[PDB]
Amino acid sequence: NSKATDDAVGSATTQSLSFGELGRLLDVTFDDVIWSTPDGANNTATGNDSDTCSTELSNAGITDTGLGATGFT
Amino acid sequence: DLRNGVLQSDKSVYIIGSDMILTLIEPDFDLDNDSAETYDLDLIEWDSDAATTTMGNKGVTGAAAAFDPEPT
Repeated sequence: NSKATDDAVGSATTQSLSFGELGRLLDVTFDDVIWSTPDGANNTATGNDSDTCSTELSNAGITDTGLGATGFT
Repeated sequence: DLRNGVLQSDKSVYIIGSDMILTLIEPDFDLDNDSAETYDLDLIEWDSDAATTTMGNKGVTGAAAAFDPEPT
């Protein structure tokens, strides 16, 4: 959660360069947005109701919260 | 020698969200023949009723992601 290459195929080791991020090789997106699990420090938004998006998914029985959680290699 | 640049596109009218091919003819920039040279995208200006921006990392906030350049 402390690196720009999160929930993407690549390396945790990374650098910021002109062409983009050096540790990124492949990623998957829905509606042109990174498919990532709601984890870290910035996942406290509850939306319309008082339930955060992370527990909101869990109540629906979903374990495929993002690309990193499907075990994709 | 130095020459003046020619800037052009594949077609005049575009549907919103479609991909446009943008072409720049600057002979000033072929410094090495053996390699393909790369130049920053901030050189181009986008000015319209919506906003005025450089279409690169130096544009208005979220403009870079709004164009999704391929390549960068």
